[PDB]
Amino acid sequence: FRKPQPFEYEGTDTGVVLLHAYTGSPNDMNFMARALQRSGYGVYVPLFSGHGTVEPLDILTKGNPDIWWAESSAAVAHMTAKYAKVFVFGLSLGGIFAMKALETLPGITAGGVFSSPILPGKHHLVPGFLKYAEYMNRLAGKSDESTQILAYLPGQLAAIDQFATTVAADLNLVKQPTFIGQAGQDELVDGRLAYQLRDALINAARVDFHWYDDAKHVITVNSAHHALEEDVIAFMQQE
Repeated sequence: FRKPQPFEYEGTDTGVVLLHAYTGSPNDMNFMARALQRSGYGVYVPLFSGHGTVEPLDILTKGNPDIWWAESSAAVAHMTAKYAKVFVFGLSLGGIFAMKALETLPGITAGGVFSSPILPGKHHLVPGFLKYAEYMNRLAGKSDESTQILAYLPGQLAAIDQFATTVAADLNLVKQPTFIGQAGQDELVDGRLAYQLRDALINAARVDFHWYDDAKHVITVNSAHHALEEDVIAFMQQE
């Protein structure tokens, strides 16, 4: 099994921070990052604590939203020191942190979310996590771990939501152009709620909203990802 590392591509004028999903990793962003590289952008994809090991508990015991928010904000600072212009995008978990960056951190031109409505809702992250843990354990030949996972998972999902609601409450503070991409057959979060993310952004310079009709959640990797790439790059060019 291979631990995904953080990775960076050098650019010239404009740089992009890509923040990955819960139970995900920098691999979430492999196509996207490279799409951006082919169009001359710099790209940085950090790894969130707890993520990217063979052991799913590490996410629950070594990571939390406050740590991941520090790491997101360090990743933005890395890039804003370097590039004239910096965009920040995030998938699911990473999207929350991307929107909080736009709300609270200096020096960002624009940014947005892939499949991350922010507003907490009806989600399927409990089955998703366990299924993930189940695959990872099968892979490593480690005995099921569902019981110890269920001692933490509710807790950490709660902390995520709590973090999210603060971000939702501060959506009024966003003045930047904001990209929203949402999967149209999202099996993990409630895509509906992306329309409400749209409507809450009452002070944003624009909101560029896209809906990817037949795609499941991880639209950075699945069949939507070519369209998503086109749309994100057209978004950035427009600004």
